[PDB]
Amino acid sequence: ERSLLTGEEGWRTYKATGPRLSLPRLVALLKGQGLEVGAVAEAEGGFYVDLRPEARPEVAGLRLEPARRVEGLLEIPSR
Ligand SMILES: [Cl-]
Repeated sequence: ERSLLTGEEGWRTYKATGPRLSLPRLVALLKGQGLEVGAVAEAEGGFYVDLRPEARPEVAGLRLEPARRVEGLLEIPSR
């Protein structure tokens, strides 16, 4: 399983979108849920973030979906 942001083996790229959502706020929440977080990048309509293929994330109030595609990034991905 490989990352769409970095090409890394061992990742699934999710997109994240929510009200009053930013990237640091995204990451804090994810860690707040016990998830291990890889590369992140903000995109034109939201955020991309790598989660473990095994991870089954459930943040209250946020919508988290695996990406089919990566489009309209706003920044280069990094950790
Ligand atoms: Cl499942």
